Amino acid sequence: GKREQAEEERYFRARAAEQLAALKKHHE
Amino acid sequence: ERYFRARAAEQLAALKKHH
Amino acid sequence: SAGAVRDAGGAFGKREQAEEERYFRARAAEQLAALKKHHE
Amino acid sequence: ATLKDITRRLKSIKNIQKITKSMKMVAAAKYARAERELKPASDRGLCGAIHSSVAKQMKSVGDKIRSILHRTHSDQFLTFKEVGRRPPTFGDASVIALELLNSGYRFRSVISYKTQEYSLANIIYYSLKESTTSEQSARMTAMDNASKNASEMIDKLTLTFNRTRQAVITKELIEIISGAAAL
Amino acid sequence: KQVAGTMKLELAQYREVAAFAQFGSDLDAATQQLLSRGVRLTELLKQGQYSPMAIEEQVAVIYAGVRGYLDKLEPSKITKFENAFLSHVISQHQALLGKIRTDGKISEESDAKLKEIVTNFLAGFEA
Amino acid sequence: DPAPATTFAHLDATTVLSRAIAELGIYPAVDPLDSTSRIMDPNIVGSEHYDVARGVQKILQDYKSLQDIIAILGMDELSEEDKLTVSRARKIQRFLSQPFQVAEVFTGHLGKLVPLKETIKGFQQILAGEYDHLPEQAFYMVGPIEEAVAKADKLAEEH
Amino acid sequence: DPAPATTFAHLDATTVLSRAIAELGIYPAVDPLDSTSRIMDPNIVGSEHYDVARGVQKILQDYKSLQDIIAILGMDELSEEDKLTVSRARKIQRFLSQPFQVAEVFTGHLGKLVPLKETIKGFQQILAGEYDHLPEQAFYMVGPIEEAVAKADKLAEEH
Amino acid sequence: DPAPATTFAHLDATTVLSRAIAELGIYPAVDPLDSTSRIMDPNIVGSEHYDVARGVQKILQDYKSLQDIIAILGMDELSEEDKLTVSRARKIQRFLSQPFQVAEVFTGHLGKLVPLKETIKGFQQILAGEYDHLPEQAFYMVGPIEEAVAKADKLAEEH
Repeated sequence: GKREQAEEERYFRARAAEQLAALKKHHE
Repeated sequence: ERYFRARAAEQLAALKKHH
Repeated sequence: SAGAVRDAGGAFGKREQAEEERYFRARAAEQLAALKKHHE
Repeated sequence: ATLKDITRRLKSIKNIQKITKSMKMVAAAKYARAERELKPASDRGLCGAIHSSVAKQMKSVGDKIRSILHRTHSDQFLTFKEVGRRPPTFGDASVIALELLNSGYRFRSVISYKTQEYSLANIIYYSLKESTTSEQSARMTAMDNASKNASEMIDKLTLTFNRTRQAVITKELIEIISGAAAL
Repeated sequence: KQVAGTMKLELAQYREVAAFAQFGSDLDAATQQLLSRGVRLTELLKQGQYSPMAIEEQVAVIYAGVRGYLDKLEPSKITKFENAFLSHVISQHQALLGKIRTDGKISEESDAKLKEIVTNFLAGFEA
Repeated sequence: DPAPATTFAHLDATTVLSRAIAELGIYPAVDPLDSTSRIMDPNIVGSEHYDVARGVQKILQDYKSLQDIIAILGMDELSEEDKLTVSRARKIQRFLSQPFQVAEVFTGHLGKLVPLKETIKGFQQILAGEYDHLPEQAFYMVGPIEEAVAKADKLAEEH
Repeated sequence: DPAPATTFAHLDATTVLSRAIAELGIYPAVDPLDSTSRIMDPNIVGSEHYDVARGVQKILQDYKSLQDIIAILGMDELSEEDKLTVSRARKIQRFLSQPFQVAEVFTGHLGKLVPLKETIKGFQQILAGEYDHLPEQAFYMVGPIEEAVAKADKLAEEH
Repeated sequence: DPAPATTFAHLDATTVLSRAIAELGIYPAVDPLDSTSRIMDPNIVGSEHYDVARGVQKILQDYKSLQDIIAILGMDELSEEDKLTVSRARKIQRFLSQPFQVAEVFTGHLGKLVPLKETIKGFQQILAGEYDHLPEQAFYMVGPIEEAVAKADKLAEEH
């Protein structure tokens, strides 16, 4: 399924953004 | 088409009152 | 057709079989406790 | 995969697709009932990330909430179950109040959401009603996505089915032609 | 045609709301009627082997189901109702069955006559 | 397949064995919704024999439809009515199994031989709802319905 | 499949007939979405034909999308911009219907032969919104756009 | 197919290049649950090599087993501990990718040449959970594990 990859990639793009937020605030 | 039955009836009544 | 999910033998089929097994294991324990009560 | 494996797999998802379509309209029916009762004023899953969103603010009612926090922090909070089937009426909502004082001791839209006796009975009734309309709207879209995601897998498997269907017809025929020529 | 035309439509409506009825507690009264007629008309389609009915006898058992005499009755008693109802109409109402075969249609008087037999038989069914 | 498919026309009674049933542990692994016979008729073998046999095939067929619903939801989300249907269905599946005298070394238990009327009455009590309190494990690999009740006494004392 | 696939190479158009359209009383039962043609190109049929055709194809695709929301959510959730396009689409798909000269012996309606120029001008005026005041019944089974106005008057002049 | 199927026996080490892996952007598109080797043995490569080798293939297999569940239901329906296994597998998939020397001409990125000991160390840290806080795209197209951590800091500077 293509929408399997759509939902999974969406989820981990959001969580990747959260991880980059924690990473940048920790970097400061 | 409940909604468009009401709308169509209101338009027919509008034309009747116009004429 | 009816019961086509378990016939396939995939993730949903095996997880469904495991779900039934868990539920009826718990209910089997509760029913054995009921037999303890009626016996005693 | 062989033609039979594609058939069994195709029949499997077609059922799940039709079953998820049923849960969309049942969620949509209870959604309508929930929104009417919310204008004046859980246990069952399959409703997006609502139960996790509740746990998001607590670290920083509903037996499903207990399951998440039981392994981590069990001794902190003081138990309720069977929540989701019917919206919480004032008669059933009063049982929550009885197990607090007399004891030993949010919906926005269809595709988005955010997390003394008589006064306390009002605030608990407000929170659960908002939670009821939130999960029905989420389960509606969750099962709607499940059916649409299932529809896409059926379409691609139907193409793979027809490719393998033709290949079997051609291969079996070549064996018969190979056999006849050798006579 | 007069009874099967309406029957075909109702069974078509029921089949769409088939998987929805299996798991669905909160349902309005409008769609509830479709589930009632649906399952009860399906019980009439059941038939014992080596027991072929006549055309005038078939219209009678469908007339009961399609006009809504079975709705209040339980689904399990539909098979029981058919056997009892069919034996009643064949024995004591040959004049009615004969008029449907001759005319080939439910006339103005035959419709009212058939309405009378089902209503009275339905009243005081179980024993 | 051509070979087995052609043979069906030559037979009166058939016993179709399924691997899916065998892999669970149900022996003999006889498919109840496939194995049929010409003598299965209320006029031939009596109405009591026919009605019970069809009743077993009815619940087992509906049990397949519920398994598709359980795969997405689970057992807990089902209604009170559907939970009981699955419970009776799983017990009937295991009561169809039986240990043989020829196959003692395979199973370990002694072989059995259930009479005719014991079989008709045995499954009738399960469908009626007279063994809801008992566990399904007691009906697995036993002779008549009496041994299922007798095995439940052993399982109670051991637990 | 080879048989149709080999035939598809030679086809310049398709005409899909759906029972879903026939059940809604819309004859001819031509599905406006699934029916297509190769010559639908601004270079071949002109810029005016292409845009009016693509306009009817767009509003019908949006109508079928918005109609799915009505069942699950409701009419109140749809905005005025959405309901405006829905009302125009219902008139459009009814104006696609046409009485034939062949079916004069059947029923009792006079057949119509609508020219190409009148068909383009007819649907173009509906998309602009020149006949929003008129009801949906006037567009059902008529030839040119003039008969839609004449029927609306004759219908409205009674009750 | 007969031609590739026969050659497998004549090879010591196999490298199965998948299209699905290539289309995702993972290059070189070597399938980690298909490629095999005969020298892959604790006696030859060492016990630490063999243990880390199976660990990558284990979590990749567990990640592949839950695809049907993620497709229909979603990531939210999965268990809390299963989310961790899916997260690392995707980071492992992307860390298996590598810039090539000859690919420089069209790719643009400089080619990498990772030593053996640094490779085993890199994947072992990801399996142990020493880089669960870092994003996935940091692992995509890098040499050793050290350059993956440095690449995450570069992405951290989008504010």
